[PDB]
Amino acid sequence: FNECQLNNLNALEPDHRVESEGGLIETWNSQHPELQCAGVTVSKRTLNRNGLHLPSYSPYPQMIIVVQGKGAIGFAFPGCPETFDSHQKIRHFNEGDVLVIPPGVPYWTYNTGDEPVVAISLLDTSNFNNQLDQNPRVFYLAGNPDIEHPETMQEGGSVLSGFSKHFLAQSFNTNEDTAEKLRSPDDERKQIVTVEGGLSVIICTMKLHENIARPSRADFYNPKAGRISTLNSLTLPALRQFGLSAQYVVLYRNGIYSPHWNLNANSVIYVTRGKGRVRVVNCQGNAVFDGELRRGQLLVVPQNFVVAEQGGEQGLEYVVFKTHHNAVSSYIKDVFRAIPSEVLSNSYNLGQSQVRQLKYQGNSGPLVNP
Amino acid sequence: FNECQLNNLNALEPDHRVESEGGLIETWNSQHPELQCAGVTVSKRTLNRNGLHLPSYSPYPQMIIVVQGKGAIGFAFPGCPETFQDSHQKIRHFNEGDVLVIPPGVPYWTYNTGDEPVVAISLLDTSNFNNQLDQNPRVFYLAGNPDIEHPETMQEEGGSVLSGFSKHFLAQSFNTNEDTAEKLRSPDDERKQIVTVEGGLSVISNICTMKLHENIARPSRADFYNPKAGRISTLNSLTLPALRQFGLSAQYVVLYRNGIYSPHWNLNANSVIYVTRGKGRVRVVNCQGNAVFDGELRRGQLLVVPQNFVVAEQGGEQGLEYVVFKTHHNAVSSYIKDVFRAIPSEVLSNSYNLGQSQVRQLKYQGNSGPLVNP
Amino acid sequence: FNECQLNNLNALEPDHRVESEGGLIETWNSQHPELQCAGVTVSKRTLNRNGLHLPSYSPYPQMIIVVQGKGAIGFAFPGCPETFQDSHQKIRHFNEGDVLVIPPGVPYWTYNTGDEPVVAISLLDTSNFNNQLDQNPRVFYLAGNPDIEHPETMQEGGSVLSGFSKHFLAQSFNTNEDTAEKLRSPDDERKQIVTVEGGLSVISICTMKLHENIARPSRADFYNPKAGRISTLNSLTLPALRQFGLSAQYVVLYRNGIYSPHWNLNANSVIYVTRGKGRVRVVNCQGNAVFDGELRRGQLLVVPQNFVVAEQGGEQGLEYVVFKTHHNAVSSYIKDVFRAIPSEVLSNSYNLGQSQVRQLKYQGNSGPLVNP
Ligand SMILES: [Mg+2]
Ligand SMILES: [Mg+2]
Ligand SMILES: [Mg+2]
Repeated sequence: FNECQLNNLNALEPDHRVESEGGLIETWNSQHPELQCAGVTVSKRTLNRNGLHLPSYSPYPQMIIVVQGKGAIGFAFPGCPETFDSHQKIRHFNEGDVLVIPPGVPYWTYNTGDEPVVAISLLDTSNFNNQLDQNPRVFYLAGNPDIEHPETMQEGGSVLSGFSKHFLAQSFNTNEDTAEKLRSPDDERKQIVTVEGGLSVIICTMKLHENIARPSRADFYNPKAGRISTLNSLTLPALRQFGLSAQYVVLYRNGIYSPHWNLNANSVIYVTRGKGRVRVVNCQGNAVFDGELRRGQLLVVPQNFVVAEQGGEQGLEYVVFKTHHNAVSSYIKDVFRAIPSEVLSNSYNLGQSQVRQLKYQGNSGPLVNP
Repeated sequence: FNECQLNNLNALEPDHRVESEGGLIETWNSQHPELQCAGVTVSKRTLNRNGLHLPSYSPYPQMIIVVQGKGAIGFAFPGCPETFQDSHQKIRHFNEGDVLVIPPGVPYWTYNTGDEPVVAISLLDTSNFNNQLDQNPRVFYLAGNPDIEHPETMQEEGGSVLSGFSKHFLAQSFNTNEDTAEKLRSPDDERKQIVTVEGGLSVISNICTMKLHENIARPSRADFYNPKAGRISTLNSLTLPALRQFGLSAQYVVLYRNGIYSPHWNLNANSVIYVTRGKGRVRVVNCQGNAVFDGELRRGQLLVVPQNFVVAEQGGEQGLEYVVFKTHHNAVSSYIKDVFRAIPSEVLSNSYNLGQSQVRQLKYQGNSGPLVNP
Repeated sequence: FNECQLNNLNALEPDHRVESEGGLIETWNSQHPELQCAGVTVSKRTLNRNGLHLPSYSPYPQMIIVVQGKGAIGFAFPGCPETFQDSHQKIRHFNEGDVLVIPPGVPYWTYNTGDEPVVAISLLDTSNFNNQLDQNPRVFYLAGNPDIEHPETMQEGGSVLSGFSKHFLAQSFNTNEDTAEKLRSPDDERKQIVTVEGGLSVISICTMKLHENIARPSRADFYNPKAGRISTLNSLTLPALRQFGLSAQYVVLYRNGIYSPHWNLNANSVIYVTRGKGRVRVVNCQGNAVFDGELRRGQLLVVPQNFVVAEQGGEQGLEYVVFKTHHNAVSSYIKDVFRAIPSEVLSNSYNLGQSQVRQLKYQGNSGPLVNP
């Protein structure tokens, strides 16, 4: 309605968390005007030593970024035979890798590393495919799930824990003892759990995998300000159907990201490692958000809103979740070399010496080092 | 303004009904929370012997399944010739078991060519991206003085689109006298939207050629078959391409004695259920785990199954045969039985607490089909 | 809340104006029930002699029709080959009668190259699924200090540069602070439309065509020597429009001529009378007339989707523009249908005989344009 008529943005932090015998789940309230406008909601899910996230799915696509830690995920796709014990061709993800969890598709993840895996997943709760509502939803196939988004309700069992065990028994062609097992009416290990001892194993082919970190195929490289890598439907076609792309901006010492904006896409920045200055301006040239942003914090970017950032004394590296398979952007210092001189003159009231300046002066990169 | 955020679902039956000369129109209110979460409404239509349904068009598509009866139907596609001595457009014939797709904005008339009354359940996809108006259902009649089918959209008068135009401007627009054009306002017709054509029509008695209808009933089914619980037929885009432009689909399911429809859910679509024949148990479980609906469901009722919600059905001693509307040209669903045999063995034993023995029992036991029997 | 169950529709009038040093900008309030059911809003822009509209951009696409004057428009498409001491992108000239389309987030600037004011009708497709903000319209100026063009959301207005600081800004571009400070336009009164004393000696995806003329009878598909003609510009003509879901159709209706009752199957429609006057009739699904009355040269009329619209020209004809929210809006007229429905049908339908039936099916000559 007016979801974006916001005259002030925040660097929001998780408003909910759930303890677990396997890991930890931190969620960002979905009702914050910031996330309300962009029509999304993020969730920081962490996997302790040998963490195993029990299967579940959502009525909306999920773009997840593994910043710290590594592991292995498994999809439960329909039809596709369990070519990989009859299990689907399981997948192993690494740090800096990007994945897009299809809607209504149950998924399970296991930590195959020493360091606790920390991942950030963008819940496109306003996506095309989602035909329910804004309020996020998670349907777990197992375990006794502990509410991750209390806003939805304002107990909690899996989907199997809703049918009388006699029914499942007949359905699965088994006894009732095993039936109750599926109902998990007793278990109290919450969402994530740890696999003791270890774990064996040591369209259908639409590579839903892609590492964004790989500093090989970026876009701009300025060894005094940093670089920025983008991921979209071009390299990762799959994204096309879920309409979501991301970028991993890295700002060196005082490195600056020229005032840029997003044409056809909202943005939500996530500070991974670092601390820096960030400014966002709307129509009336207002500084809707002019402050510091560092690790853990999240910042929304209202589509055409203009934003610029500079790495702090410690530096600044983050990831941006945009809502469009092929999100485009442009930095003001580029528009200049696009608009004719005489137009720039009559616009800012500058002689041709200053106009001939802004253009040919500087480099062809939004990454500037003061 | 919370839509699908619901803890309980109510099986619904016709709210309003139109009693016309040669037909009947029963419509379910769109203001029903269960339907609102689906963004659709339904309209049961019954064409009495020799009954004709006055032409009309809606700002959104419609998926209709003729359950009982037969007849002829023709659309008024602009830009299409009268190719198929009269001068009409290639008229199409429909029989029970056929799924009809009425495009948005396109006028259409239907006629019952049989002796028994025709019965079809039209799923009004008002929340389609084609309707640029609003949520409420709208029908524009070209003739007669009909009764408001969906009186909720009004919250009682009516008339064809022409009843608004004066015979003057009308007689002039269509270059005709003040008599013909005068009747074109139908200031007479008490017959309403559906009229009895005593005697019948001698005529019978790509956008133009695109196959819109198809049969979903006939045992030509090739989806899932269990000759102990039933069978399931599907009609998506892959079969009826025309659906893509309208983003819809529907399934036909038959559950024999003790027919059990193992737990399944729709990966990307709101499911509306209408029972054509039968009476059984229907369970719907959301995310919290609890059941938003558990009870008996008899023929003639309607039920909504919100997208990712998990549902399961079982037919009584008399079986269970019903039609299911799915808002998506390619609604994809899956059953838990296929999930277990999809996730690594040791991944299940750590979840619901099981062991290699009983775990290998759920992966290799029973019929690979979702239709099970006790 | 229901937004299209409009009881009575009226003729929208520009209820606002932004006086600019080198021009003027008008806008139809975006709160009108009629304009809301269509999910749009129009903005009448005028560029006096040597008038120049400062660069800007909206999160939604825009379709404009030049109803007066000539000039030039320039875009700043990200990542393009500046084919042309001075390097700028591809400038594009435009005469009157041309229909322009502005991609969202794309900065554009228009300069009047003639002496007579340049007037254009801008359609702000705010309801487009390309605008992930809200319904409220928004303009992002890359320069000057613009006033509020849409106050229905402000209840001053610098540029996206005034938001930054002359310091950081000076750094982000590498230049003295005297430069960057001006890049904020602190003491600028000229507004969004300025005058270029002496004109510009310059004027005298980066491919896809954006504008195309409409007025020309070449794009006409319905000509009635005694009632006027109709010109259509849609997806198949301008492929680019496919990505913005917008179609333009010009209507030339001579005196006493008529546009037989018809309707749009898949789209809303905003009508703007560029010249003439006449009578307009719009019937809703309830078989009633939501709108009925005179329509002069300078008014806006909303025509909901499936609604049936019929209008007869006036003494001095009636040339109006049509904005259809669909890259290829498909319309059809009642008569064209009577020539497609079996002979026996129309019969029992309205109660006619083989005479009156064959009357319409025959007498009704194939053509939406009728000259009574
Ligand atoms: Mg950024
Ligand atoms: Mg079902
Ligand atoms: Mg018109």
